[PDB]
Formats: sequence, structure tokens, C-alpha cells
Amino acid sequence: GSDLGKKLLEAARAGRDDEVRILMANGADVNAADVVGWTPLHLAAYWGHLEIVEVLLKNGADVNAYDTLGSTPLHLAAHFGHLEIVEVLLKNGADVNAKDDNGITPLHLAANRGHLEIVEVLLKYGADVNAQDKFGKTAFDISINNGNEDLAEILQ
Amino acid sequence: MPNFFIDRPIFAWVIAIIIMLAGGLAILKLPVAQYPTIAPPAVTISASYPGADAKTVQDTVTQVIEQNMNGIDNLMYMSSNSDSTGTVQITLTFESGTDADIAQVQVQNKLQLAMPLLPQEVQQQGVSVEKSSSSFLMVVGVINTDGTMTQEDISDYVAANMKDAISRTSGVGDVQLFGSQYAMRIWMNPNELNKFQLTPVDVITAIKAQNAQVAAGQLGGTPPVKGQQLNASIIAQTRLTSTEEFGKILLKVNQDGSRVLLRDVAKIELGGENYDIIAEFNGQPASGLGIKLATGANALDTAAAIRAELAKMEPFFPSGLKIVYPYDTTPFVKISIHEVVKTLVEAIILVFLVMYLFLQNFRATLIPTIAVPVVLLGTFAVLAAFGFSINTLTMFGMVLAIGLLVDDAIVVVENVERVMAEEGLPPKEATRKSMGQIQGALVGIAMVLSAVFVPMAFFGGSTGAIYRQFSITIVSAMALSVLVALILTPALCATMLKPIAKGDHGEGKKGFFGWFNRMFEKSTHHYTDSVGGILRSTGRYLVLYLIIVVGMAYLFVRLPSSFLPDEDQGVFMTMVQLPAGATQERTQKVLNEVTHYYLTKEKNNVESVFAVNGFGFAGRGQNTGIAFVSLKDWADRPGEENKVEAITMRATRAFSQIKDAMVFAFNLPAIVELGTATGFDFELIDQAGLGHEKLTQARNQLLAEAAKHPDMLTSVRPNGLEDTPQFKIDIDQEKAQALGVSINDINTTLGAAWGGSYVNDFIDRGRVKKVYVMSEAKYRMLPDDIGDWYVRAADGQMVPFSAFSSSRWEYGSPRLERYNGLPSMEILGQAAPGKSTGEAMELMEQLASKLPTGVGYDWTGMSYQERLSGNQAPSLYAISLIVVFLCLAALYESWSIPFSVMLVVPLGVIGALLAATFRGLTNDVYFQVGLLTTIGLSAKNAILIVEFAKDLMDKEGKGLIEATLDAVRMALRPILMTSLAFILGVMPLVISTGAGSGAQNAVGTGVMGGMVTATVLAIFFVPVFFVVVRRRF
Amino acid sequence: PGADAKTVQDTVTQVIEQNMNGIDNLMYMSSNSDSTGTVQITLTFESG
Ligand SMILES: CCCCCCCCCCCCO[C@@H]1O[C@H](CO)[C@@H](O[C@H]2O[C@H](CO)[C@@H](O)[C@H](O)[C@H]2O)[C@H](O)[C@H]1O
Ligand SMILES: CCCCCCCCCCCCO[C@@H]1O[C@H](CO)[C@@H](O[C@H]2O[C@H](CO)[C@@H](O)[C@H](O)[C@H]2O)[C@H](O)[C@H]1O
Repeated sequence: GSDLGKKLLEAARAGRDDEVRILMANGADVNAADVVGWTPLHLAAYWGHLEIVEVLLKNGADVNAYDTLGSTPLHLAAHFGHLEIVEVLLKNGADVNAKDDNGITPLHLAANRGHLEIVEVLLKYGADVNAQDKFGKTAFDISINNGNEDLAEILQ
Repeated sequence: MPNFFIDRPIFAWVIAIIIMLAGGLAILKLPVAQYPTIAPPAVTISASYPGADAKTVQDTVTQVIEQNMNGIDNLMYMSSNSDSTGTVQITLTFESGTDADIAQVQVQNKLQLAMPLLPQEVQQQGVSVEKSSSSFLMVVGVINTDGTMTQEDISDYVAANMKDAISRTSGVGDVQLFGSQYAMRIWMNPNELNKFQLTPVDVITAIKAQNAQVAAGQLGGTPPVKGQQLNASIIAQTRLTSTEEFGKILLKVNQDGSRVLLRDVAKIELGGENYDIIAEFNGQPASGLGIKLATGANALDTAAAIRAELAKMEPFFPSGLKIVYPYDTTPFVKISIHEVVKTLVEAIILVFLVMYLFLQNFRATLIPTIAVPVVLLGTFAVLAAFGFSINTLTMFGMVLAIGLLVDDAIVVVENVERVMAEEGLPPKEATRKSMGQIQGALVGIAMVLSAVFVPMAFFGGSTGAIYRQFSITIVSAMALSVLVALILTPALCATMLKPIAKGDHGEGKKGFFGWFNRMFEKSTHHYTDSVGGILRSTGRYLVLYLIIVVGMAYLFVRLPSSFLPDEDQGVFMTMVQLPAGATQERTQKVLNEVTHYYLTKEKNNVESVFAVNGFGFAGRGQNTGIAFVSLKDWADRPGEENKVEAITMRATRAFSQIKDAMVFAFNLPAIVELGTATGFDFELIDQAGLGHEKLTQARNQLLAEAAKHPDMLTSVRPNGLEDTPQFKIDIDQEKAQALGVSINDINTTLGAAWGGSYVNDFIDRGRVKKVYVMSEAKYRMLPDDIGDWYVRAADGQMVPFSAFSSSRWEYGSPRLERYNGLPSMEILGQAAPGKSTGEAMELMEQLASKLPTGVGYDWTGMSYQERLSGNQAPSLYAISLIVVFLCLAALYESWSIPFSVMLVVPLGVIGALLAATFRGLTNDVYFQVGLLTTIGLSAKNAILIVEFAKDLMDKEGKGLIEATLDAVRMALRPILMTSLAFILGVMPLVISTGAGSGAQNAVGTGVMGGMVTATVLAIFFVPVFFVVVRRRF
Repeated sequence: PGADAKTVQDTVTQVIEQNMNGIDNLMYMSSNSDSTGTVQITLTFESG
């Protein structure tokens, strides 16, 4: 964990595009990570900062970095409903079917929060619709427990 | 009245003596404290929820209490924070003048009725209601120096053997322990537990069963069968008392008949109730007591009594235990009382010297000497009557007041001496005439200062509390000064003064004095000649005067405004803040650096560093700490290099280099009770149901806009804490139900192990104490440790926590704030240099108005007070101007002549401003106290002259110029004597360093500079004022 | 209920008494704790 790295982790979280731009010019570690293993790309994906996601990816950020519980930026973007960010990540190679330590996928997470467009985008990019978490649940299972009829039909 | 007492000098003495006795009595009965009550009454509700995160606290405790704070009288506002240490504090602030006891009981009663809506474990910990707006008399640290006791050992000792006896000490109003008494600590081992198919639930159950008080009854109890011989209480099970007993608690009997004891699945020891704070005193384990003054007590008595008690405990101290005093406000009271005596003595000396220099006889010299103690004692009596205390502010008013009593005495004696030398009249009839000449001037000066200071007492809130202390000392002193001058001093003049031959101005005397008289009599002629020439050309002097008034306005508006000047109070703070998620150990490393810095590179100034790890003022947690730095006495720290500002400067500059930590020294607020009256204090409010994340976004939006006006807004920042990573764990209900694992077993196992659980009480050496279960440290550190905890299913199988849960990282708040019952975020900031806080507040309101829908705001604290203080000021100044005018109009029987006096006010004010600006001081309350006294004093010179001149025209038919010239001729000496005495007396205030030298320098330079220009300008300008006013009208 | 004098003194009476510091005008305080578990603490104040 380096100094400019720390500054990058904060700037990304805080969505300060300009500061991030300058930091990129100065070579701030795009692979910096906090104690729980979040990279600036995790932070931007979490808090929804679209431009910074794009800029980080231009500058070599690991699109498939995982935190200490195995969660990726795609996990975070899908869970918190950041549609344009989910599409950018997938275009830049994000593992559509990445499982975290619990066997949970971006699809599980999107389905659980009722993010219809995101579910569709994840299916478009090849998300495994039959993927089971550590409890053997699918995104369909999650849909019907939640009583989400729209989403339930999407997953047929 | 003067004629009455001139013939009755013994009656006069009797009144003087009764006044002296009244005052003497008052001094015996008067409370003695550092400060009056200044802050508005506040009541804090405090509750603790072991193992709870900020939101759990807020949503099961804080909100419920808040929804019940209804039907309480005189509430101004309510605020709270809920944090992830498991703590809530709700602080209710009441109108100034509210009875603090009634406010507290009203709050406690509303709480008591919400208690059944709180979580069981919070009801168990209890919810404390306390007066919050009180401050510490002193802090007693207790350390151990032979490395034999930990801070828990010390705290338990203090609580068992010192606390109660300090509370019982005379004058002590409240005592807080820094730490806890011991608690019985059970540190569970998940491996051992699982080995015997046990869970934390079994541990808690067994403890409740086998450490308990069981009622039983009596043998031969009523109603008995008759004939019964014995009545006796049955004693059954009573609480456990030792670690061995808890160790031997039976948990399980196996099949092979062997026994599983508590000590077989747990470490057992006496420990602390919590471990959130590490306190060290110069690197050594430390506890301590924070002590407050009882209402109406004597701070000095109490401090001596506290020390006396500590001494008699010292023979029973364990080895290495030592008492230490890192904070003691008692010096300040001591110094202030000394200052008053010191000023009293040197003023008596100064008046002696000045009277003798000019009047050249000891008898004349005695009369003012007798007057001062009389008037000063009476002031104490009045002070007592109106329910004030002896405190730093009132004592400060006393030292100023002494400078003003002086004049009445001098003016009376000098005028009698003049009248004798000029008319040859004998002492008695010289005195009768002389009093008729100065009576009204004496009353008028008292009236003008009253009309100025009394309205200042009616400022509300904090400002009015400070002013009041000066208002009542200065004005009482004034009333009594006039009273004594109309009763005792004329009696003394007529009886003690020796006759003077007509035309005996001592010009024929010998050596120095004969020289001085000839020198002075000639100077007076040069003086009056000047005035005559001036009066032949008033036009240019009106122009000159406009230049001054214009200058005054310029200087006033460009003088920076503050509320209270920083003081060197012999202690200061060092903040330590590490990044989010930083651990207790890392913070301790930084604090050790800080401590090392001061005990090394500040060895000549620093007495001690008390490092508190885990404490902040605006957010707790493992990543914040504070170092309290205590200094050697000011005397041992010569020069500005060694005062708090300099030391702080170098500490901060040295600490800039430090790692990943923000570390910087900073001074106390001038009045710690009042607590920082700098800048503004703004509340951003969730007015719909936007929620925490949305409120953060608006906060950030507002903070962005503010930072774009460096010209108007500076250092505009959150008072609270940013969101941090938190480990979110989800229990799968279905899998729990399928394995037959109860949700209650799951949640008890997790909470008790990782959070700790208060089980019940035991009794340790005769004192009741808490029993806590919790995991040993090494089984609750990391996410991997989670799967080491097993819960027992209905079917007796042990199930790993990993089988029915899943987890992920997320952000959330470590400290949630609320204002008046709604989600809030407090923002601090201040006006840019050159700008008024008023201006800066307006821009904030302007920026706040562009925020997203549903975000509101409110002003709190100092801002709330200022918003209502500044709204009061014009009407109060207006009343003062009107009453000053009306008294002079009555004094002169004229609607116009009061202007000739009133015009002198800028002559004094310009000096005050000049001295302030030159010395680089600011417009704070002490400077404002200085201006006010500067008004009264410039008015004094003017009133003397205008009175002589008007009386000369009315009674002796003299022309306008003839009277004016004779008036300033007569007024010159008493104006010069009273100014020389005042200027010399007030000088210590000007040059003083350390120990309240802030306030002193502020009042001193204003008051001295003001007196210099007022007397240097008045003696030429008020003849002009009188002449053109009488000419125009 | 059921507590003895020593038990009720240790867990009730001293607990309450340790909080009765710095009440205005307090002249003295007396208490008893007895074998039926009842505690009485009486505080007497200056005459005015
Ligand atoms: C010989 C010496 C005698 C000295 C006597 C001094 C008397 C002082 C009396 C002050 C009494 C209160 O004086 C003051 O009253 C005014 C008007 O009612 C109030 O002022 C109120 O009215 C003004 C003008 O309408 C508003 O702009 C202001 O927002 C509002 O607060 C003040 O809040 C109160 O402090
Ligand atoms: C205790 C502190 C003492 C500090 C004293 C320091 C010096 C202060 C000087 C005060 C000014 C007095 O100055 C006084 O001015 C007036 C003019 O206005 C002069 O008056 C003379 O000149 C003017 C202008 O030509 C004529 O109109 C006037 O008829 C003439 O007599 C006086 O000769 C002079 O004495």
C-alpha cells in the first residue's frame, strides 16, 4: 500500500474525477488495495462513479480483482444497480460468472435486488443461469422467494 | 446628604462600618469558583449496548428514546450520535435560566417510561441521565510505576478504595472514574467448547444458575404454630465471589462420569468491563478521577480538602501507586484573588503617591486611602445580594472597578484643597461649598457608566453571562463610590484637612515640591492660554474632530472580531487520528511517539503526557486518540517561546512528518465549559426519508460548493466520521431450520463470542461487580475465525457457523448523528480572514438552498447563540445611548448641553482602537469590556469641565468663554491626577504574560490607550464642544 | 426479597449511597439494611 495509492483509493471512492485524472498521470498504483482487498475499481464500482471506472480500466486496473471474500467489481456494480458500469466492466473482460467465497455471482446479486436490466445484460454476456450458491440456490430461486414475478419470467 | 454628614462625622463612620461588615460577611459566605455558569443547561442521556454497531444502537435505542422526549419544558434543541463502540449519547439543551434540576428530572422521567421499549441488554446496562454542561475542577491521575499493576488493576483499586471517599469530601459535587472496577471475565475457547458439544449459550445458562442469589425464607416464620421457640432466617444460594468459584462451575457430566468445568472451556480472570481505552501517564498504566465542584462550594477549600483526603489514603497504597495532578483549575482562582488584593494594594500606593505629589500633605492623602477599602468591601456585599460568586470574571471586574472608585475620592479632596487655597475658607465650609460644586458630576459619572454597563447585562445566553459579571462589579462599585463620596469623604475632609491660606499654592516651598508647584502653576497658565487660542478658532477643531471620528470608524471596522482570546492554561491537547480501520495497537505506536517527543524535545516545559488511546471528542474508535499535555508553571517557562502557542506550533510542525496519521497540537478553548466559540456550527438535516447515503451525498455537495469560496468560507468540514468497511454476515434461515439449529442459539453464539455478553453480577471483596463472557482474542480476530464457532442442533449435532451463513464486505457508518430527532450531519467552519461569521453563515444558507429535495438545515450551538445575540445588540446599545442622554439632560437641565459631554466618547475610543490595532489584538468580549469602560472614563473628564462651566454661567453670570476658561483651569489637576493614577494602575494588565494574560492584555491596552487619548484630547476638545454647542443652541 | 442484611447492603445500599454525593444542602445521611432485605436511606438537609 503506497502513498499515492492511498490517495487513489480515496479519490475513486469520493468520485473526484479531476483528482483521479492527475493521479493517473503521476502513476498512482491502480492495483492499490485496502485491508479488505478493495481496489480503486472496487470503490468506484461500489459507489457508482462511471467515469472513474472507465479511466481506471484505460490505465491497467485489474477488471477481475477480488477482495478477501472473493468479490469482484462486477459483483458490486450488479448488486447496487449500476447499469452502465456493469456494461463497461463486461466489455472490458469482467468474468460474468465469477463466484465469491459463498458461491454467489453477479447474477444472484442483481436478481436479489431486483435489477431487471442488469440481469438481462448479465444474461446477454453469458451469465450461467443455473449457477448455484453455497446453499444450492439459483437466481431463479432468489426471484421466486422474493416474489418477483417480472424477474421470475425473465429467468423462465 | 453631604451637609448632613459633615455635621455628623460619627454617623458617617457608622455607615462606613456597616458597609465594611456587610462586605466582610459576604466574603465569608460567597461561593468561590473559576467561572459563573455560562453555558446553557444541558442534559445528556447515555446508554451502552455491548457489541452493537452504530445502526443497531440508533434504531433500537436512540430513536426510541428520542421519540419519547415529549412534554419537557424549555427545550432549545436535542442532538445525538450512535456509534459502533455500542454507545449512544443524547444531549438536550435548555433555555438559559432553566432550572437544571427540573430539566434533568423531566428528561429522566420521560426516559424511565421508554425503558420497556429498549433492548433487554440495554435495560440491563442501564441508561444514565446526567447534567452535561458542568466542567471539571480537577483531574486526579493515579499511576503505577513499578510495573506491577495494569490500568484495570489501578481502576479497580481507585473504585474500591478512593472514589467514594473523594465523593464524600467537602465541596465535591461529582466524581467520575476513568475506567471501571473489575468485572469477572470469562474468555471462551471455541475449540474446547466444540470438543464437549457446548456453546456460549450453555456457558451463560450455567453462570445464571450457579452464580445467583436465591430467596428461601424463615424457620418459625409468622404465622407460626404456637409454642415455637426459634425464629431464624434461612440463607440459601448467594453470589459467587472469586475466579476459582467461576472456574469450578459445572457445565456437563459426560458418559464416562467425568466432569466438564467452565475452566475447561475458558480462561477465567478479573479484568476490565471494556478494553476500548488504553490510558497511559508518561508511558505508564494510569487511571484517575475527574472531579467537579458542588454548587456554591469554595473551589480552594475543596481542592485543599481533596488533597488532604488523598494524603490519608497514601499509607495504604500498594507499592508503585502514585497520585498525580494533570489538570487543576484551582490555580486560576488563586491567581485571580491574588490579583484583586495586589491591585487593591498598589492602587492605594499609587493614589498615595499622586495625592502627595500634588497636594503635599499626608492628611489629604489618608482620605482616599480610607475610601477604597470601604467601597470595595461594599461591592462584595452587593455581589452577594444579587447571587453572584467570587470568580475569575467578577474578580476581574473588581480589579477594573478598583481603578474607578479611586476617582471619586480624589476629586472630592482636591476640590476642597483648591477651594481653601483660592478662597481661604476653613475646612468645614470649604467642604460644604466644594461638595455643592462636584456632587452632580459625581452622580453623573456613576449614571453614565451604569447606563452603559447595566444594559450589557441583558445580553442573552453566553455573552450576557460574561458581561454580567463585569456589569455588576463595576456598577455596584460605582453606586457605592458615589454613596461613600457623599457621606464619608466629606465628613473626613471637614474634620481631617488642615486649613490653607488664601492664595497659598506652595510656590514658595523648598526644593522639589516648591519647584513642582511653580512648574505646575506655570503649566496651567500655558494650558489655559492654549485653550483661549483654540477657542478663538473652533472651526479647525471641528474639522480635526471629524478626522478622529472618521478615523475611529475606519479602525473599528478593520479590527478583526473574535469571541474569546486563547489563553495559556498550562495544558493543551494533541490529536491523533489514523485511517479508517486502523487498529488499537497502531494508534498506540503513534501516541508513544507523541509522548516521546514532548518528554524529550520539550523537556523544559512539559510536566506530563497523558495519552488516551481510543478517545476522540467527535468520534471514538480504535483509530483515534488524544494526548493531554500538562505543563510546568508559567514562571518556569520564560518568554513566548515556552508558552502554549509556541509549543503547539513546534509540536504540530514536527508531527507533520508522521506516517499515516494526522497528528497536531492545539489549545483548549478559553473557557472549556463554553467549549470553542470560533466559527460556525451548522446542521445538515434529512427532512424526508432520504437516508444516510443520500445525506452523505448532499453533505459532499455542500462541502464542494463551500470550498469554492475560499474568499468567504474556510476550513469547512464534517464534525463526524466517514463510512468504513464492515463485515456483513447473513444467516440462512432455511438451512438453519433444516439442520435444526435455532436462530437464538446462532445469534447468541455470535454475539456473546464476538461481541461479549454481560451475564450477571458477582461480589468481589464486598463490592458488586459485572460478569462478562466473550471469546479469547485469538478466536475473534479474522473472518476465518467465524467458522471455528459451532452451534448445537436440536438433534445434538454440532454445526459450524459456516454451514448456515455467508458474508461480504460493505460500507456503513461508525457514527450516525441526529438533530432534533431527524438524521443529521454536523458541519463546522469559519469566515475567511476579513469576513464576518454573519457573512459566512449567509453564504452557507445560500449554498444550503441549492441542495437536493428533502435536505434541510439548522444552526446550532455558538451559531444559535450568535443568531440571537446579534439580534439583541442594536436595541441594547440604543437604550444605553438614550439613558446616557437622559441622565445628563437631567444633570444639566438642558436638551443640548448633554451633547458637549457625549462628543468626547470617540476621543477615548480612538485610543483603545489605536492601541489594539498597533498591538495586533482583536475585538473580543474583553476588548468590548474595555471600550465600555473607556466610554465612562472619557465622559468623566468632560462632565467635570462642563459642570464647572455651566455652574459658572448659571450661578456667577460669567460669559461663555470666561466660564469655559475658568472651568478647564479648575478641572486640569483632578483630571491629571485621576488619569495618572488610573494609567499607572492599569499597566500590569498591559504587560502581563501567561495566567489569564489574554483577557488582561485585551482589556488593558484598550483601557490604557483609551485613557491616554481621552485625557490628552478632552482637555482641549471639550472646551470646544461646550462652546459650539452653547453657540449653536 | 430474601436477601440478608450483608447481601442487601453490598448490592443495594452502598450502590445507592455511592451516588448520593454533592446534593445541595445535604447535612447528613443515614441508612440501615436488614434481614428481610429492606433498605432505608435517609438524607437530611439544611433547615432552609
Ligand atoms: C441608570 C441605568 C439604567 C439602565 C437600565 C437598562 C434597562 C435594560 C432593559 C433591557 C430589557 C430587554 O431589552 C431588549 O428588549 C428588546 C425589545 O423589547 C428585545 O429586542 C427585540 O426587539 C428588537 C426591536 O424590535 C428586535 O429587533 C429584536 O429581534 C428583538 O429581540 C431584546 O431581546 C431585549 O433584550
Ligand atoms: C497632558 C497632556 C498634554 C499634551 C500637550 C501636547 C501639545 C498639545 C497642543 C494643543 C494645541 C494648543 O495649540 C493652540 O492652538 C491655537 C490655534 O488653534 C493657538 O492659537 C493662536 O493661533 C491661532 C491660529 O493662528 C489663532 O487663531 C489664535 O488666535 C492664536 O492665538 C495657540 O497659540 C495654541 O496654544
